[PDB]
Amino acid sequence: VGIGTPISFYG
Amino acid sequence: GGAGHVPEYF
Repeated sequence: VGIGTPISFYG
Repeated sequence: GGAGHVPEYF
């Protein structure tokens, strides 16, 4: 949920 | 997931 989340990218 | 173009936000 954004916070404490390993946000990143793909493709 | 890593490096890319589309943000894999959760």
